[PDB]
Amino acid sequence: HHHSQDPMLAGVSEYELPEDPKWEFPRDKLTLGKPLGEGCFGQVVMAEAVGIDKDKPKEAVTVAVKMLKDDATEKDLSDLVSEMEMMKMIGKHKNIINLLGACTQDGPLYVIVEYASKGNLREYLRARRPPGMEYSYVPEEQMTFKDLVSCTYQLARGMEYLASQKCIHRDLAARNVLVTENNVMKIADFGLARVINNIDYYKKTTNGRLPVKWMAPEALFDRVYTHQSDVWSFGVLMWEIFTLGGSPYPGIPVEELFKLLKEGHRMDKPANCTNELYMMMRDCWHAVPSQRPTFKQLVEDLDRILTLTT
Ligand SMILES: *CCC(=O)N1CC[C@H](n2nc(C#Cc3cc(OC)cc(OC)c3)c3c(N)ncnc32)C1
Repeated sequence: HHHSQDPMLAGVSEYELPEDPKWEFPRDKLTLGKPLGEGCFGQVVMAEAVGIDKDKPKEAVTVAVKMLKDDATEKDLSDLVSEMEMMKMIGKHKNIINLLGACTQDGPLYVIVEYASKGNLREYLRARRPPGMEYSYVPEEQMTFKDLVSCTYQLARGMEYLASQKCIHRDLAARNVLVTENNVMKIADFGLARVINNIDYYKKTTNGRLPVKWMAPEALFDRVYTHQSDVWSFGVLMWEIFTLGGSPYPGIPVEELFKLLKEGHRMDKPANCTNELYMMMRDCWHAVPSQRPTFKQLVEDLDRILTLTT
């Protein structure tokens, strides 16, 4: 209840955006809270939004608010506005992080999206590992095989939707998946139409990730990003899930990786994986993009296995 809720006027604010009343959320009903992790494009913070849910208009809801740093550039603003406008176009699905609203007027740009209490899939899985795997300080919340299949099936449904809405993710991985209070799998950073300079697929990111380990060959060499290149990434995502937060091509330097994939070597079958499920992973990792399965096929396959295990 500080000066984040206090309106900004004409003659102080640095930029003016256009308002869409359908999407606009009033600043005085938004209460900014604890910041959610460092890194990625801009800042994300927890907040309480009163009446953001039209199914409970008098009830305050916990939301995540994406915003710009105080040293952000004209392009950083443009890139955030484009991400917002693309999420409006792509529309809503259960298994993606959804645009709830925006504060575009009377101060800095806030983009309000669904809050996921259980955090990202990697940290969610690692925490819910059984005894016998690397863990550090709930037994009821421990994962079963059915839960790993269910989790995979949900993310396939999500990607089927994004793909049907002409959306190419380009960075599908466990770190860009979030898990809600009711264990719903939601895909994140899917709106990013961002162009990047200063590329380095050898140097590790802030939290030690090498995003090249999720990239399809044609995405690396030719910078060709399609729905089929997303399917390769979904393959590596499947590995992450069935290793319960396993780091792909573990201990393999980036140089060796390119040579390894060229020679036709892929990652080994995880312990918790079935032969049927591993053949799905290996189908995703076909060198030829057109020989990979579509997300429509992955959903139908995973729906079949999920009804069987149950
Ligand atoms: C950006 C820093 C980061 O990666 N975090 C991971 C965990 C934590 N965290 N981030 C989000 C988010 C988000 C988000 C924002 C936008 O802005 C338009 C779009 C989007 O999908 C397209 C996703 C978190 C949420 N929602 N809940 C909990 N932790 C979150 C920081």
